[PDB]
Amino acid sequence: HMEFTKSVLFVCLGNICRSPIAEAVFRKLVTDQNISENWRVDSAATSGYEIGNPPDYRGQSCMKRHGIPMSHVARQITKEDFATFDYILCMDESNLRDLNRKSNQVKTCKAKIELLGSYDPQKQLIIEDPYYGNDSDFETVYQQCVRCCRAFLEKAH
Ligand SMILES: O=P(O)(O)Cc1ccccc1
Repeated sequence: HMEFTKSVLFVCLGNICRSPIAEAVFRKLVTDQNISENWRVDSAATSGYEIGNPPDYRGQSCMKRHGIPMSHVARQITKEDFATFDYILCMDESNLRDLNRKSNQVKTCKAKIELLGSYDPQKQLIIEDPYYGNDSDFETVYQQCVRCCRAFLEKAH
């Protein structure tokens, strides 16, 4: 059609709390703006710990509260992910180091690997792991993902 593709992979250690939240925050954003067709959106785990697992039910509750339904099956990052993705946006410092290790074990890294939290207007660098936190901690994570994802959509680093 002469009437009128980009990719982002959100990453944390397990792929059950934070990255699934970001992913569904970003998908909604592109979906509301009619541009989901132009975006490839996904999330993944540096580790194998959670493979096959749905998102954390505490984080799923936070998302239901905010209208945003999460359907994601935990998977571990692959070599292809680095070759196929434009951005790989991770939560914490230990994610980023682990991603960098991974990035030197592949031929082609098309991906910019970075902190999701480096798009924050409120300047909160790290999105911290709520695995041992509570619903306040999950709500804080969600809010951070909205800010960072909105800015990142606005225009990418
Ligand atoms: O999915 P996140 O946010 O990295 C937390 C997590 C969950 C399970 C195992 C390791 C880490």
